[PDB]
Amino acid sequence: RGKGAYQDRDKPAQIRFSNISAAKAVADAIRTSLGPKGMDKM
Amino acid sequence: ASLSLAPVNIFKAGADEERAETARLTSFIGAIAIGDLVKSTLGPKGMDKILLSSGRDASLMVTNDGATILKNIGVDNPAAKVLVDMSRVQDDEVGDGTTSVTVLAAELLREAESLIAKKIHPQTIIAGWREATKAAREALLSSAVDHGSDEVKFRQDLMNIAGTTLSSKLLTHHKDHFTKLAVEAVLRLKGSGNLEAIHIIKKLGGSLADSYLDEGFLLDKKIGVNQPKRIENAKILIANTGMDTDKIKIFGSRVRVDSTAKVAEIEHAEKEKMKEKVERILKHGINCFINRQLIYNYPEQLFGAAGVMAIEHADFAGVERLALVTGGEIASTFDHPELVKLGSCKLIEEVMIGEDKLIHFSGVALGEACTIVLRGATQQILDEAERSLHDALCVLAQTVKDSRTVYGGGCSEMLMAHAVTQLANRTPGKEAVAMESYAKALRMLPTIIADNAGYDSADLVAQLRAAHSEGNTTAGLDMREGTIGDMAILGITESFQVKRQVLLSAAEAAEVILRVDNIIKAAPRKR
Amino acid sequence: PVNIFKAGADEERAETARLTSFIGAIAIGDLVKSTLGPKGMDKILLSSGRDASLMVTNDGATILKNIGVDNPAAKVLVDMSRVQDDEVGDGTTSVTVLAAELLREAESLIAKKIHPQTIIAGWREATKAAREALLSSAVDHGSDEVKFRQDLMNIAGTTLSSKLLTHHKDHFTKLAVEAVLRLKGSGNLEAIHIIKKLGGSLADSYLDEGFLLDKKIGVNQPKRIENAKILIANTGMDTDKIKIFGSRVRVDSTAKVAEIEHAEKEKMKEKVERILKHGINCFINRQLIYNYPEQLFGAAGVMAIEHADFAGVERLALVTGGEIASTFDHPELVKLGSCKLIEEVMIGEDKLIHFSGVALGEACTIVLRGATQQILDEAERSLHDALCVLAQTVKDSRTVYGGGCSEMLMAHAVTQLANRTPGKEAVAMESYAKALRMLPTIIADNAGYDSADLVAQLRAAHSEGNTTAGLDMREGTIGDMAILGITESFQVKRQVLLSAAEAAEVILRVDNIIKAAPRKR
Amino acid sequence: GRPFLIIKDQDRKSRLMGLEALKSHIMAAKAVANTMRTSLGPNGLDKMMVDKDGDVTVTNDGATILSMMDVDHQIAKLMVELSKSQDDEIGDGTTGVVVLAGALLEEAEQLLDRGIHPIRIADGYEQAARVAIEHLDKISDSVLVDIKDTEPLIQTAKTTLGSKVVNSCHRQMAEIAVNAVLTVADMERRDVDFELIKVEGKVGGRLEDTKLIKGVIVDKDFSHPQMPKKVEDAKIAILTCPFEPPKPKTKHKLDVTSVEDYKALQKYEKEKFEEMIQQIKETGANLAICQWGFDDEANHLLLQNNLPAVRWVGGPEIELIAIATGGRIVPRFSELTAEKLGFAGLVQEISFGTTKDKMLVIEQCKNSRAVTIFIRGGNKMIIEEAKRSLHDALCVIRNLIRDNRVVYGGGAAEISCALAVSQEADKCPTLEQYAMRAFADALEVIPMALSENSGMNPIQTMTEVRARQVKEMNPALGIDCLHKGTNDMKQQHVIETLIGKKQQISLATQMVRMILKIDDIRKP
Amino acid sequence: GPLSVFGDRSTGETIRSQNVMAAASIANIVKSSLGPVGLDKMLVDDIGDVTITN
Repeated sequence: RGKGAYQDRDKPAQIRFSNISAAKAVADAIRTSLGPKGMDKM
Repeated sequence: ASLSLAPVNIFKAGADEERAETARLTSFIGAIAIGDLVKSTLGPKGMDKILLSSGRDASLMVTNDGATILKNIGVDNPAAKVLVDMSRVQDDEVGDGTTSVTVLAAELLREAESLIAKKIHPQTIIAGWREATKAAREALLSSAVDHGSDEVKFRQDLMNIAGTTLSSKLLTHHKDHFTKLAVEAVLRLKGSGNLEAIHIIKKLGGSLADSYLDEGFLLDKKIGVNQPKRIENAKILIANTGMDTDKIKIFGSRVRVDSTAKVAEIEHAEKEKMKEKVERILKHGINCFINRQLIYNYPEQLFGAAGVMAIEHADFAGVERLALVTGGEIASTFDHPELVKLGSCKLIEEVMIGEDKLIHFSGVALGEACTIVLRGATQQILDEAERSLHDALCVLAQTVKDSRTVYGGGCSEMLMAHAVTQLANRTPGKEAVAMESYAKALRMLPTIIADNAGYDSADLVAQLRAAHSEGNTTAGLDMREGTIGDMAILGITESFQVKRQVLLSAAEAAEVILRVDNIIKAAPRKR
Repeated sequence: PVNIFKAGADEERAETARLTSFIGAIAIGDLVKSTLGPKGMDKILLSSGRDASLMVTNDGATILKNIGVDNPAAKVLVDMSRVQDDEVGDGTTSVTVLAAELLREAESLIAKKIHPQTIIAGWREATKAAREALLSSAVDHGSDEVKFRQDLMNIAGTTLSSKLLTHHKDHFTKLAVEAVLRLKGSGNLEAIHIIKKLGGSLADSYLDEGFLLDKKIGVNQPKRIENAKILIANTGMDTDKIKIFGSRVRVDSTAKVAEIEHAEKEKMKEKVERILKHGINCFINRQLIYNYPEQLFGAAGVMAIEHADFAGVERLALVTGGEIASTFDHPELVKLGSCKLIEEVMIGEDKLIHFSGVALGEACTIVLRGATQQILDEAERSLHDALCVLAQTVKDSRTVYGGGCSEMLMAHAVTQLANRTPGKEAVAMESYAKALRMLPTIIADNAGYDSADLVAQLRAAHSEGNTTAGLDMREGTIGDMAILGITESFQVKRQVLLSAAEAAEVILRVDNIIKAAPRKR
Repeated sequence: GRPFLIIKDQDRKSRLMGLEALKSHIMAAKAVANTMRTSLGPNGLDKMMVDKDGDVTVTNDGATILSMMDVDHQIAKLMVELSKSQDDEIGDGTTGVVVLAGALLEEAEQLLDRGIHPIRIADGYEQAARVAIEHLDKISDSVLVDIKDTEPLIQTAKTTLGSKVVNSCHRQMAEIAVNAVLTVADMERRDVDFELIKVEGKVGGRLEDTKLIKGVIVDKDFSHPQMPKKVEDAKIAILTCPFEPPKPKTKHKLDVTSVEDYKALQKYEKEKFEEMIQQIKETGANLAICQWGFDDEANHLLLQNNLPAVRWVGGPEIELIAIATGGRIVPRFSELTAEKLGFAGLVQEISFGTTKDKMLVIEQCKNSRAVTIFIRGGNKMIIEEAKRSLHDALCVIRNLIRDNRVVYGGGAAEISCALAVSQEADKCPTLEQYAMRAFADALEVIPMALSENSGMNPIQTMTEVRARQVKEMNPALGIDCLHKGTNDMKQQHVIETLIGKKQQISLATQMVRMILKIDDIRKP
Repeated sequence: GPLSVFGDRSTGETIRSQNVMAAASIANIVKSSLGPVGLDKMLVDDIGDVTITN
């Protein structure tokens, strides 16, 4: 393809991965909240 | 993907890391700090600084060359340590251009950070600089010229290079008084290294003009009473023997007697054993003596009974120098009074040097090792004088080793820039901009030289690019004034080997430091 | 050689001061350079002492609004962005990044020991020439309705590229256009109403054919009215205190007090009948009202609306054809507001009163049924910016070319000037021109294209004289926006360049930063 | 019942158990694997780091990087241990195996959130490693290496130096390494001990100076610096005792009851000295190789005897001199004879010019057994980098002592093994296809990170290369390692070890199977 | 972690077991005040008020 933009910027990758990882964390935390047999939280 | 901090603490106290452009920023900030710390001193009109310690008598030493500067300072970023180490390596190799290689590396990294800010694959830059440096090496060797076919021209080139070195440091202020003198010293080398064979003596006071190289040899010790006070045409034998206690090689021996008369007998026996040893040595019939170890009181009295000159304990370097200059031997066995060669000299006598005493050794057999007398207004002057002259001696020895030289500073640089530019014309694709950035990086050096001089830079660089583009490969910046002139007549000859080595080392260090991707500091070793 | 400052008072009178200013400026520039072009990505302003208040924004105005600094130059640029956003809208990003590039040029120039006044004069002349050239290229329209409408569509569509709402550009840009049509050539900005109602989609939003009100109604008011004769009032109606004071009730029996109460009830009824003499089917009260007036109005049976808003009543007086009254002796000297139907509407989970078939439609009401409060806030910011741009382009009909077209035009003009200029200034101006070249470059960087190739092609095209050449952001090619439809406001770019010029002028002429000793905190 | 102290000091007592412990494991391990990404195999960068005492050391020899870290979590220390194991086994893929492990545990954490016991994942990984190694052994090609042909080995080392800065010269090192291995190898035993090679380096010079010396280097100068400096072909002797008179290793008290005893001892001292001189001069050996130093009398006597010698020479260097010279060890002059002497090719003194070091080399005309490698470069960082790189190269050659020790690498092996794993896994019942497919994905992780490190557009690169190597089957179609097109690896010829990749696969599979099991945790 | 910082969390039958913990606890105290026949328990306030209850 030839040389070009090396994408020397990857901090936005760290922020995006951090946010999405936190999102899976918070979503996983309450995965026991719904269902006709679901459990609840106090 | 790049993420090593969000999940959990994978580090103990004081342990961190930085993956993204932050690491590059840190390294480049350190590198530019190094460069400005050093680029403010490069060039024949380069500048000077002062290194001051933190407490503890505040060690003071003046220096122009940046080697000791990077040694003393506490560099923090790993790239900074890498730079100070490349500086120490270039310093040990030859010297007088360590500053140059440091500045060149820093400036290369400046264009490197710029181009990576233009989002470029580092491997491409590395390959481009490798090919460009190979081509530049070939061109510069093609420009290398051999000499030494005669004496007058070669000697003139030696004074030229000596004075050129003296420009980079402070010695320029009296460089003439140094130059020819220095030449003579390198003449006495006659095909051997170990500058330690060259001796340098400093005493506060006098003047730089008062400094001179001895027309003979010098020694700094003291002599006994029963020894004479003035001698000539001495015959010299060197020794490294134990004559203080006559310690017998067997340990465990002990006297088991009862009457103290036997003790007097055995002590007289020991004294006569020492007397017979002195007879064994004196059987060689030497006129002067040196022993590497201590001359004890009984040996000294026996020598005084003989009444000849004997020199007490000294070092290894002194005895080696004396063996060189007089052609004696360091003897530790004396059953062969005629199977040894005696050192030769013509006059040995003290000279009251101001507030000091030094013995004058004229008419020595071999004029190989030499003693240099230094005097100055401050001891810092003496320290930097010795440093700079050691650098000059290293360069002189290196150019005696190989007589391949090139034209003066920048001009060889600028023609290499011209050749690399011509390749840039031949260079297609993306590597072309990297290697032309390499080229202007090289071209930056004479600009900094002009800035250190105190003259306009852009006009000189553009005009001299025009001059070197027309084939006038001998013109260049004038050393006397901010003008342009041929250094062949001006007399600026540049040692090809030293700066080809400088270019190679700078290229290697730059590519190594550019190959980085990640800085991870470990713990600070909690106290 | 002697200390002269107070504890905490600092003065840097060397290049370290400009160094600090420049690094702060660069820290400003890179933070916002990701919010430009059609490829921008939004940012977060996270708080910890503000009780965890966050706002997401793309136009860097709010970004510079919510961040302070000790380096005074960065605050200077923050105020510059304030000014820029005070003028029209988006371009704060543009002017700030441009200032960053020009100060980087200044860095490179100071790297050659040059007295800055030469730079100052050269940039003065370059700016004069560039403004003259751009004015000579000022393309104008409005002589035709279709041409002017399409120019507005092009400007709006190009502007929505810089923000999020592009996803439904055809459902947004065009809509915004009609809003400024409703201004009827009036210079007012404060007629458009901004409404945020979380829930629903940005495509579920719409522009109603009327007006809406969000205030409680009286105790007994009809729910729907037709052909409403509308009046707007601002008086007491709260047992209508006499406004006279230093007067006291001082009697010896309470029968007189009873008669006074009966008399005040009668006087309030008299005020009500005074109002009713004019004859209306809908009443408006900017403020509250009391139970007895409410009973009187219910006896009348009309619509009384209570506790309205000053700006809103001004807007509605502009809209429905009436004006606010406070005295009612003249059933003959007042113009009455008019509407077709006034009904009830339930939007989100909030209750609104709907004006349908209003006699006029000057003011505007934009309901946003978005999906989050933060997206709603940034949507309202973006529409505010877009309507400001629309109003400005309606004001002055002259337009210009974006995609770097006008930018490389001035770049090449300055190039030729520097070529015909001797001295350092030329290359400085050339570098200045190079500085301008960085602006479209960063745009391509937002796209991540073959940067140098594109820049070379644009410079070649502008040297050839193709004065409509631009960058295709749909694919990464070079084309003509006259085909594509990428047009912007002449006023916008003109003031962007002029403000950037004067900001550079003031910033470069600094020599010593002195931070006073902090008071305390 | 009121809570009561059952466990000693439950106050400072921290317990984790269950799926959350696995979450902590996976997150830490993914962070580490992504930390160690950008040095993959034939092409990459180098990570620089400083340790506690302030030493700069940079390389892609990943084991060193992981070793010199003051890490906190246990799994990372386990990773460091695995890296050290793989380095001491082969010396390449020091980051490849850890990135593979990270990929495997990525797959494990994905499938974990699907609600399956870790035993299933470990079993799937084990079966997939079985299949992968089996096919990797089916695909490797035997290399017929003899004592006169070296070009395949030269290209092997040349490719191995990829991503390792020593690829500057990239040619001479392969030749000198092959020559050293041939000289020192024990062919019948197939054994090469690296204690026979004095891997040395000195700063300065250039990487062009990287040379192999068919002999020994010694770092001690003349006992008599005035003595003549260089000798051609010579005969040496190795004496393990000084020149001092023989005193026993038992405490001895030699009485002296008479003056004539004093005369007898002062005569016997010298008599022993010159007796030793006559003994050593009779045997005719030019050189003496001692260990403990001696007295100046011997120095001056040898000056009058013109017989060179050295002193204080250390143990291992003494042994290496003896090995190279072909002689035997002479404890004392009783064993001294003309037979056991060692013949010298030529011996010379250098000082590296500007330096004040002194260093003697021994180059042998006759057959030698212990060779020496010298390095010239930019700094101690350069010296250590060259040392570790060439040492890993020697490990590679020692592995390569046998045939079929090479398969096409550069990532192509990863595509091939991933394809084989997918093909085998597809024809299986359920509950296993998921784990096996996960292993397959972990397999093509390596080419993805490879293309990333090269800076190539990754996903299209892997797609096109996979299509090319699927439609026509060959072990040589890997992605561009020299980045110049010609992805057919029968042209670039990435020539790297078989057992290296096999051991990396085995280590990663066993290690992930191990880590999958730690489900309940306890810290203070 | 789960992004529930500045606090504490628990789960499993353990906490369900701990749900027994307090409850069964409060049983034992009152375990001598049952129906027809029981024994009274003594309470002393911080002020020291003397109080009895059954």
